[PDB]
Amino acid sequence: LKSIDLNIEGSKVTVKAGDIFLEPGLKAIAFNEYFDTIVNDRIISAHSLNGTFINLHLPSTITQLDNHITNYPFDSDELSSFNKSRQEGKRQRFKIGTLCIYDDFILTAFSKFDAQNKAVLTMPEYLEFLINFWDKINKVYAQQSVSTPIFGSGITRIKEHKNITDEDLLKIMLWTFRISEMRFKYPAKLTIVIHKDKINTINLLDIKT
Amino acid sequence: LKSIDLNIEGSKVTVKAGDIFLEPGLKAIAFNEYFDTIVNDRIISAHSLNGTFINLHLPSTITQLDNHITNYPFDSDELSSFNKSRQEGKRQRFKIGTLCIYDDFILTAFSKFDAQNKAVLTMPEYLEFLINFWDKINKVYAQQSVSTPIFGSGITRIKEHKNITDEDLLKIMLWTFRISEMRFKYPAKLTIVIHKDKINTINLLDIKTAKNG
Ligand SMILES: Nc1ncnc2c1ncn2[C@@H]1O[C@H](COP(=O)(O)OP(=O)(O)OC[C@H]2O[C@@H](n3ccnc3)[C@H](O)[C@@H]2O)[C@@H](O)[C@H]1O
Ligand SMILES: Nc1ncnc2c1ncn2[C@@H]1O[C@H](COP(=O)(O)OP(=O)(O)OC[C@H]2O[C@@H](n3ccnc3)[C@H](O)[C@@H]2O)[C@@H](O)[C@H]1O
Repeated sequence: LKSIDLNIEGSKVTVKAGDIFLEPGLKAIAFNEYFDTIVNDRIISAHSLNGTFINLHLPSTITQLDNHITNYPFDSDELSSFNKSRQEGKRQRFKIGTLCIYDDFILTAFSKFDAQNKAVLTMPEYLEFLINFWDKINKVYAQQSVSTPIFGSGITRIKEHKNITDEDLLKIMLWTFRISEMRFKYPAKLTIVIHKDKINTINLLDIKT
Repeated sequence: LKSIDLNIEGSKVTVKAGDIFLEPGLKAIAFNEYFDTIVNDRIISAHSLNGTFINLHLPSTITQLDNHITNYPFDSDELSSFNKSRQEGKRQRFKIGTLCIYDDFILTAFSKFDAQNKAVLTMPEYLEFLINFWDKINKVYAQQSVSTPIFGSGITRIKEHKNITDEDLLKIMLWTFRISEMRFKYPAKLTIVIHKDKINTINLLDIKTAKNG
């Protein structure tokens, strides 16, 4: 599958097949509303990018990742509620779309956590995430390369849209980025990375044309 | 071009120039989070459709509209907070997208109210309104005609997007309607009405492309 370059209001967006961990430069990884780091059968799934990052791709150790999040200078505006009775995992919730920068990784609070489904969003929350994320990346990383996977196409359950396709999520990513970037003179330089294992599942012809 | 029919995932959506008040059938009108009805220089503007509705197009009187809202069977999950201290206007807030049906009008809680800016939304709240509104309309008014104006293209200030174009809001309406309707076997039959005075600011051929998402 050949990379495609889209002209979106003067700005180039690239959609390519590959492996997010091989991208040079900033790489976005979806964490949850707690920035959880425990990978097991109850909290973060090793089948997710959040889990694969922790298991196989950290800058150093889990301890150092935990300390980085604990000591990170979050704005007070980014703190949401505190979940005092949570029996396992972290307790501070963060507002959807919040970033935590760690070397060449943009960690972001993407899904909300639920015991049974682990990763849930409503469709309005999915759109809120995207606008908040794109607005932050276009402010802080103007004119810089940022690579992202297709948000929401893993284990996340988007309420009432359980079988939304990867292609439809990619289209939502593209028009929400267009909305965000239209108010910035110099947006981020976005690349969306489709996992090579899923390339023939995604019909890119709608996107390309 | 004054009118186009779009095939959005198997369902016809019409976009046309016209006057919402002449539509036969259900007509959506954007009210605010309180369903306010006072039209003056402080609360609802007569320049808005909310105001033109109240001033010129009610089923009967303002008193009967107020009673209708007061006695309406809202569900518990549609209530937001109560603004005990508000000095003018209604005090019960409703969740964005809440509907109040009144004869052939779908009144909906669209913008949030600010003393100074009067009508405000963030862009996430605008998208949440649209998804919530289309989901409600597609559930309750499946296979029925529903006409809407271009939401947000009047006096509403969408934070950080003060000059977003009517065409871009129309495309957002179409993209979000497609997302909503893709989960319903029989969606509402949507018509979006562009005011005859603004049709030349919208290229309906550009608009056709949004049927693909
Ligand atoms: N190397 C690689 N290169 C490029 N693409 C890759 C890839 N490997 C996989 N893909 C694909 O990328 C897309 C996104 O995958 P993710 O797994 O990020 O799913 P997503 O639904 O966005 O988020 C999951 C949410 O669940 C939370 N959670 C809760 C419990 N455990 C996790 C998380 O904290 C998060 O919030 C999918 O298409 C994956 O195949
Ligand atoms: N006959 C007609 N046929 C068809 N199109 C017509 C039309 N006449 C006007 N148009 C156009 O329709 C679009 C939408 O117009 P609206 O005025 O509804 O603007 P909107 O920004 O969506 O909402 C305003 C929000 O401010 C709140 N508010 C606060 C104080 N006063 C009001 C309200 O409660 C609401 O929440 C614009 O393009 C109008 O030209």
